Amino acid sequence: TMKVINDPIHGHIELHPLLVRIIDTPQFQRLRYIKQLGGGYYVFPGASHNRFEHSLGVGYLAGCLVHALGEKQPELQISERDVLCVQIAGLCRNLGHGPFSHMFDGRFIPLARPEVKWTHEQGSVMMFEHLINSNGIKPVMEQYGLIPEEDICFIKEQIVGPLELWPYKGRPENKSFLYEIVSNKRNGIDVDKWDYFARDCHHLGIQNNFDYKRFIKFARVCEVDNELRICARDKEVGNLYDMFHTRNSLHRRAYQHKVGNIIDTMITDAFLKADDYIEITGAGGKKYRISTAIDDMEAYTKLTDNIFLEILYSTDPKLKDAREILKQIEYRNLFKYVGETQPTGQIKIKREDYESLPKEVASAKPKVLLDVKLKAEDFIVDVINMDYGMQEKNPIDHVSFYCKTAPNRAIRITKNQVSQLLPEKFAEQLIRVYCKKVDRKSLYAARQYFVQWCADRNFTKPQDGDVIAPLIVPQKKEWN
Amino acid sequence: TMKVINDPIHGHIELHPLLVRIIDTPQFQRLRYIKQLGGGYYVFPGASHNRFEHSLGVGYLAGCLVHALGEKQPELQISERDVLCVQIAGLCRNLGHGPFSHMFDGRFIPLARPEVKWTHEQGSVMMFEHLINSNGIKPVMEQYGLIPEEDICFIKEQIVGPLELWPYKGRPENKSFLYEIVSNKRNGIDVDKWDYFARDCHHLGIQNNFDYKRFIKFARVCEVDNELRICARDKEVGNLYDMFHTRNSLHRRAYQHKVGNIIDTMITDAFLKADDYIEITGAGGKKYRISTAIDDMEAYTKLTDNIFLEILYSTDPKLKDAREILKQIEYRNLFKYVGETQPTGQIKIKREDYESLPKEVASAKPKVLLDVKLKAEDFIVDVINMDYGMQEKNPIDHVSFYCKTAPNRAIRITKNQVSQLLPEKFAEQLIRVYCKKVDRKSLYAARQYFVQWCADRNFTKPQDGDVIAPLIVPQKKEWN
Amino acid sequence: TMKVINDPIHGHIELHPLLVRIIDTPQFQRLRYIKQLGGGYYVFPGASHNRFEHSLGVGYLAGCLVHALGEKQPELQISERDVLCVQIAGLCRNLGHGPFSHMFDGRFIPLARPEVKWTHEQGSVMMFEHLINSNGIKPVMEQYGLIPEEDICFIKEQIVGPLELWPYKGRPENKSFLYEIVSNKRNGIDVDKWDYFARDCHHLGIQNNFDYKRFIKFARVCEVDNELRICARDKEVGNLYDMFHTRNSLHRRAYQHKVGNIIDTMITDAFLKADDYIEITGAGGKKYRISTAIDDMEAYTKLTDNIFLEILYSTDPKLKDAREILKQIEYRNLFKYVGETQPTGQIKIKREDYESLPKEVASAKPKVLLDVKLKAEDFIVDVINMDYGMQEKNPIDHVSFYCKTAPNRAIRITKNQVSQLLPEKFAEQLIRVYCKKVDRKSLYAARQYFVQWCADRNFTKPQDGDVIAPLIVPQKKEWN
Amino acid sequence: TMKVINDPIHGHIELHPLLVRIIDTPQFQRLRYIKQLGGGYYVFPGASHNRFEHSLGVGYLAGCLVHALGEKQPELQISERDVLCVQIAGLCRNLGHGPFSHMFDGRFIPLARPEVKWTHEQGSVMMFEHLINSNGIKPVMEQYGLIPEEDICFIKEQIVGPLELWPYKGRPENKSFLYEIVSNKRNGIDVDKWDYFARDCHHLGIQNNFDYKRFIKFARVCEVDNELRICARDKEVGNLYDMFHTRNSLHRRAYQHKVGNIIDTMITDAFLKADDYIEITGAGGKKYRISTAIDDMEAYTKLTDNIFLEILYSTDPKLKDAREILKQIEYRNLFKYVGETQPTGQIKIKREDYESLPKEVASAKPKVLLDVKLKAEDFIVDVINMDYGMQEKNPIDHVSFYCKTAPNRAIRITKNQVSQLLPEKFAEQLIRVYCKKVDRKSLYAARQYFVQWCADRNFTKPQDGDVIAPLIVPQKKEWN
Ligand SMILES: Nc1nc2c(ncn2[C@H]2C[C@H](O)[C@@H](COP(=O)(O)OP(=O)(O)OP(=O)(O)O)O2)c(=O)[nH]1
Ligand SMILES: Nc1nc2c(ncn2[C@H]2C[C@H](O)[C@@H](COP(=O)(O)OP(=O)(O)OP(=O)(O)O)O2)c(=O)[nH]1
Ligand SMILES: Nc1nc2c(ncn2[C@H]2C[C@H](O)[C@@H](COP(=O)(O)OP(=O)(O)OP(=O)(O)O)O2)c(=O)[nH]1
Ligand SMILES: Nc1nc2c(ncn2[C@H]2C[C@H](O)[C@@H](COP(=O)(O)OP(=O)(O)OP(=O)(O)O)O2)c(=O)[nH]1
Ligand SMILES: [Mg+2]
Ligand SMILES: [Mg+2]
Ligand SMILES: [Mg+2]
Ligand SMILES: [Mg+2]
Repeated sequence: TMKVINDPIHGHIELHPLLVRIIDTPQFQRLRYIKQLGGGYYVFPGASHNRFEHSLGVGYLAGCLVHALGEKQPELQISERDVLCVQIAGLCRNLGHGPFSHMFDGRFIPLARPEVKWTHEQGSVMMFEHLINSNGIKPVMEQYGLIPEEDICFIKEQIVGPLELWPYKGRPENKSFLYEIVSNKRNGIDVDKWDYFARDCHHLGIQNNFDYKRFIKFARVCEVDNELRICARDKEVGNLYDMFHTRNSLHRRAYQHKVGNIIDTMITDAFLKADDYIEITGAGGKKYRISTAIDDMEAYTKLTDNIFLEILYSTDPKLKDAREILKQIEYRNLFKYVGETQPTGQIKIKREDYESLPKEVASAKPKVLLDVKLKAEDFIVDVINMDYGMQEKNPIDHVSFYCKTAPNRAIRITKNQVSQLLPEKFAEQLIRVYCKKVDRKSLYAARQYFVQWCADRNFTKPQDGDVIAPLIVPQKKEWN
Repeated sequence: TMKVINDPIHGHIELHPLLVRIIDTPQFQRLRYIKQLGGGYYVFPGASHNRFEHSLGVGYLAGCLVHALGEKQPELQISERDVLCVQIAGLCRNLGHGPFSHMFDGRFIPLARPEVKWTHEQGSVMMFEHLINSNGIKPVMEQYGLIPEEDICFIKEQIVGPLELWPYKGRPENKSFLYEIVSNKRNGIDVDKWDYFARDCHHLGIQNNFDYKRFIKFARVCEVDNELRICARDKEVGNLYDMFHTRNSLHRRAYQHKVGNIIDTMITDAFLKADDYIEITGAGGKKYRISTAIDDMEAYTKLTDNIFLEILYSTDPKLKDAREILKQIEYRNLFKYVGETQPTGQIKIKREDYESLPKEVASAKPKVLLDVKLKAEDFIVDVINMDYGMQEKNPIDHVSFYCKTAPNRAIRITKNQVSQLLPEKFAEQLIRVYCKKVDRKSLYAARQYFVQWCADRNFTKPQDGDVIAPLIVPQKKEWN
Repeated sequence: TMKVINDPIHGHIELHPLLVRIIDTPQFQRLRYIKQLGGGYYVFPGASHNRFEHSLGVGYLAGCLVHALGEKQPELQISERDVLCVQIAGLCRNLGHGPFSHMFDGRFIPLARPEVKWTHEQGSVMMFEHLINSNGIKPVMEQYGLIPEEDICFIKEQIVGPLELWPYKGRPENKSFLYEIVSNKRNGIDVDKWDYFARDCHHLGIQNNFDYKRFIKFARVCEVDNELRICARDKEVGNLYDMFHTRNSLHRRAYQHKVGNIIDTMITDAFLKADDYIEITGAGGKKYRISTAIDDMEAYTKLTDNIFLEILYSTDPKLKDAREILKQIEYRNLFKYVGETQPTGQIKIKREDYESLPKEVASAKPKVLLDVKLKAEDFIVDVINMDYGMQEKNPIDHVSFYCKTAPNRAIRITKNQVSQLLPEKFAEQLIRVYCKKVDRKSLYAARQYFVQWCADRNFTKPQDGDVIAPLIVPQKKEWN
Repeated sequence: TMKVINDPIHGHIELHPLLVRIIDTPQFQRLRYIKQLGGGYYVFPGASHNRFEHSLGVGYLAGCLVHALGEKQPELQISERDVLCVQIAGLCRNLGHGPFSHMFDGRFIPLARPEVKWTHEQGSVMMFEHLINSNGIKPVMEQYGLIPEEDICFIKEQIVGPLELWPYKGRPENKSFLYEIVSNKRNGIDVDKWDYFARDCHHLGIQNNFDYKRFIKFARVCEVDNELRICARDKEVGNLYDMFHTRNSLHRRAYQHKVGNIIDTMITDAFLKADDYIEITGAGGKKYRISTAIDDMEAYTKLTDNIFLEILYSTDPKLKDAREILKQIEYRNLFKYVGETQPTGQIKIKREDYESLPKEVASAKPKVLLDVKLKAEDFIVDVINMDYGMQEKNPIDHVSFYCKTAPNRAIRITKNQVSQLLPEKFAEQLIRVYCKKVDRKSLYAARQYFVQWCADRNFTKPQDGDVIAPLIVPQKKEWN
């Protein structure tokens, strides 16, 4: 009442007792045991940080922004009840994360449970509900002036969007700007991003191109289309674009690091192999698989990065195959990266097609002499979609600006007004190919398959293609 | 033996005694009295740093890179003599800078001496010669194993390019890579840039996305077209593009800051007004103007940021007009910024046309009722060319890469291979308009003139145009 | 060739392949799963870093120092074989650490196994041997020019001192300075400290008073008493004292943080409760307790922070008591801190007396009316010894200096020469008292017991004593 | 409304328009032309920062603390008028500084004008009055709710203490805590210190021992002796001591750097030589010396670091001696540092003492064979007093603390309660000796004079004494 926590990114963070009550629960504390960057820690030893510290940061920044708007614009009638709700959403948006974070909902669940559609945000809402009910938080909310029925809705809406005009039941259109702060559905500019840019750079040893503190200073609320929305100062438009650039740097350099991804792939492989044999106790003593733990929050509370070690230390013969894979990670005996390429023209690769791609690479017949012949099962093909968070769309088209001369009047800024250099399209795809067989002979073969395949599909020439496949590259005139 | 200097960017820098001898001279120490960012200090109070500290940083980094290549590749046969020559060029490349740095050669000299063609690099070569001769350095160079005739040529060549087939007399083609380090004519990737990105961000409070230390680690020398050149690792290509992005961020945010530029303009105005009256004593007691001090290095040694204060504290009635302008800077009564716009389509603006542009803006007739009428003299129009340092050209097309699989074999990477998102053209122009009359009524008028002019010229719509000129904007269809 | 690892403290670290081979093993990778600061992470959310990253840092710095001495002093005849051996010791010095680091050897093992005398360094030597033998490293050592018999001895000796005139068989007296780098028995000034000062501050959000990079620049090897030792430049003496100040600041603020220590205590409690029931498989399928895992390295490889979760998620009724304690940690239902005090005059507290101390506090009869009566079992008393690493001794008396005027002649600098302000003794004791019963009534009682006990024992007055025990404090004249 | 300034230490600083009006004046802007660390810049190239940026930082922090207290304790009845007054005092505390900062009032004025007693704080008060009157600020103060008569008094009192039972007319005793923030007379803990610790380390490349942000969080106002005073939390006592430690590190390492001080001395020498010949115009066209410029604020406004260059570029024969000294600085031909020593026992050196000391060193007869004989005029002796800002006194004895258990009740914490290690006395004296004759023969002689003198006076043995005076050191038994 009220507690101070020291954060290496933000310094000294003040937390309201209600917030601290939420934090001090198994459901929140679970976050301590999940790595923010998953397998990236294996590539970047600095990235040891967990979801928990990030969540504090997100909660803190959400507080900063909402308070700043209140001081600048008292007419907005922001209340402490409003501030706490926004901060709670900030703290709890990452609650739903599974072991190794994005690996879990990004790779494992889709392969393990194709029938189901699941996301960590869906998990965060379920976990939040479980957190409140199991630990008697509603009385505490009431004690500090929150109205649980309205406010819990409001918190969940911030995390996951409308639960099903104005589509939100948590707050009226008058308070629309509040929905922008923690997870920005409209344009993706939100405090969650700011904390992780700063936190990940700090731990990775990389550097950030976006200043979040500056953005808060120049933020204003203006009426847009009978909605009150956060508006950025016109000057700051370049800085917004920088934010997205920074995001893409990080994703290319770290989140989508080629080796880091392969490790995530291998961990997923082990999980699939262990999935039937692992048993996690849920509410009522019911037993769940790693894949089905998402169905019961009590089970899910106990599901964390720890599973990795549980599998690794297991003596059970049923788990032997899963155990071997993790062991290969420890020895650094990884699947081998062959190459990266890009689709040409307007072509994009559909999700359905992903399964067929390894077969496609094996099918290519390079015009070369090969000692050994690879198989579709031997290859791994990873497709990565890089974008400004709106897929093809430009997020800044969806941002609102104001000018120094008339702060109250919102305006729109087109891409042409900022720069002619900026891209026509804001999304592109990367294709990475790996070979499961690591022998020198197998690797040489894989390169030939890969470069031929790139040529066959009219994909962009690999950068090292001249060196890895000198015989294959001359055949394609376009490559020269 | 070695002196150690502590640098906030680089930590502890070791300097060879020969280097220290060069540093401890009037000509080098002059750099202490010239602000790195000129008028930017008035916008950014952190940017108090001077050319001197930057030069040390450049010298140090040059040493780092050349040493690294020597340790990695002893076959290159790099010698200490080579190392010292590269470092001396690094230290002395900024020697030529005038008061307020780029303002002096960027703005003042062109207006004061249109007939002459001058650059600070020209000045650095002249100043270096003067430094060596006045302080008896050549014996010291010999004492440490340098051959002055060959080496002084080599140093000057690094600073300013060939002094007029291999075009350099300082070193043979086998040593070509050395010419890449301090000033890179071919692609602009050099240590001078790296130090200032780091140093300027540190002092400004901004942050950058280029890691120079990483670049050194991955640098290699490979044969390219019967030349030995520094080559980047293929992976690092994204980081190279990031370096240029970072450079553009800095330029937009700081080097070309709208208010900082206006102050530079005002300072230049004062210099022009004072130019006839100020006298600087040169060799033999000859007297020079601020504008002609570049002709005599002895005069130029004494020409620094100090001139600004000399004018400001002057009691001479002849200097009164110049003095007033500087006084207005102190009071913060500055010329007022009206707007920024961009040319469209094919159109580009030639240097010769610059004089014409203020008259053009006055000539526009808005079609809105105006209390007051402005004149060409009233306006200032500043044209800024933003590029990747190669004008229209893409610098990465002029970079050489190597691959992990064959470190010795250099390769070329096209833009398509890196990204589809990257720009088709790498240069653009910004037009900024300022009004000399600062009253509210004049400022309103200037905006109308400006927006109408943009419409007339088919320039891009100003971002705040709707707010500043609501009546003018509807007329242009293209702006809707 | 060399692998590069990016470290947020050190930037880009180059690792020799022999080093990488050692790193990529279960035994080394185990370090990924042990928190550097143990329970401190629960107090400091930034301190998520593990032993693994710290070990890389130690290895890197060891390399730096040895290389620097080689470059500065070729006459020392340092070899690559020497460099690799020093680096291997640096990397493997932390190999022996148990779950939660110092908690394990600091608290758990002494309570669980009073008969045995054990330290993590002893463990590191055993683990290193196990690592080499299990993974066939000796051939690899031979391949890179190491002599395993001589060099393995050398490595172990650096870690743990002489394995039992010159007492070391790993290297002769001419190479004595090498033994100073990784673990300094004489002074405690070593690279292991430097990395953790920088790494812990970075993660904790604290700041560091010692510059290790500067120290390396000014380090020299000189003959001292017929031994070659690393010597500091005379100027740097103040910085050395600062290093120790920094160490103390960290220890009081973070390593010995009152809440962090209590968490470590609780975790230890849980371990003791679980010890009989947990079974860890060792070599030959033998089964070990948490306490006995140190006897078998195969068992020990699998013993990590993971145990904490294993206990927490356990359904076994035998583990219920242990499980509850960890659950209380999650809810933040911790033992409560009562006060800190210091012994006065001659007095110091012997290790044997520690068992007695809780009873002593319960025995005190404060002159205040108490509704509830506490028992010896209710109290926890923690005795912490704070010193400059030499107990009562001043470490700088055991440092050798050289002067700019004669860099080869070692000299000695007394405390009086540096400062009159420096402490007469370099060691002191802190006593912290906690209450296991957390109710408000119990806590009030515990404070009265504690302050009375301080008065009885003639200990220093608690800082908050006037407020927590207003009735007790007037009785002691010395306090009033 | 608010202007935003970007500060590398503090990030984005909001400034009230009233504050901006004050800032945008010749009197404030003058601070841009005075180096914070004076001659230190010549030793540390990073330390290019000026008083101006520091002042903004002080103003900003003052605002932070006063706002924080208001939010935490509304009962205090702090008003915007109060906040602005405190900020104005923060901004203007450094207004009085002369060229090269402490050199000017520390060295030059005492030598030039021994009759007068002057400090920069006196200057700041005079300058502030001049700033307000010349630029018509009072109406602006009135416009924003200040009462000039009361508030100007309040501002001056904060800067310089009582202008002549409650001694202040600017605010009543209930508002006593406000006087603590900008300049703390009673204990020296104030925002001015916090900004410079952070700013100087950042520029220097050194690092901080004190967290100011944390201190603000834990600051509270409590009644002490019928006064309301800022009180620190009991826990933070160690950190307070650390703040003073940090201050001493900086002073020994940088502010009192031996070479930096000598440069300051040389600059002072030049000033004294130039003093009669330089003329600075004052109000009404009156002419002043450098030494008498402090008498007229109009003259003083134009007196800055620029003077150094004015002397250096002067052609006047009268200035030739002054000019030569500055030229010697450029060439790095400095007076040579001989040694440092300390007085022993109770002995202390009085200010009157200083003039005699060079003669005393010349008088010593080492009786070692000497080629040359030095004279009193040849030596320079610099006496430096290092303390916790209270001379002999412990500042923490003059701090007030509160406890978590009773936040409203202030308490006192004695040195014995924090640590037994802390010193009994908090002040010590350093004596540095320099020789004006730089030749090798002269330098050897000076060392002998110096070490003999240390022996004669029973001063502490110099650290390098054994090496510099091997014959002299054996004579003193106490040293051996
Ligand atoms: N930077 C810094 N952080 C600290 C220091 N001491 C503690 N911390 C960190 C640890 C926590 O994340 C945060 C708050 O810790 P505290 O020690 O102030 O809280 P604690 O609950 O132990 O004390 P309290 O309950 O108020 O008596 O600050 C310090 O001296 N410096
Ligand atoms: N600071 C920084 N670190 C990076 C970047 N990319 C990777 N790293 C880190 C991750 C690793 O700790 C270390 C080396 O990563 P690399 O991708 O350069 O090595 P990798 O083995 O993946 O590639 P290679 O075997 O050289 O093809 O540097 C980057 O752009 N910036
Ligand atoms: N978990 C935990 N860690 C501690 C404690 N005391 C110190 N540490 C941490 C601080 C450093 O990050 C690390 C240093 O341990 P090492 O075995 O590497 O060095 P050593 O034990 O010699 O510590 P020292 O040299 O005295 O700092 O241990 C403690 O009570 N608990
Ligand atoms: N970190 C950072 N600082 C900036 C940037 N642009 C400007 N600054 C600094 C320079 C100043 O100290 C401060 C404010 O400069 P601005 O350009 O934001 O204000 P200005 O008065 O020029 O614009 P205004 O009159 O409000 O339209 O922030 C930026 O993009 N990043
Ligand atoms: Mg020196
Ligand atoms: Mg690799
Ligand atoms: Mg402005
Ligand atoms: Mg002070």
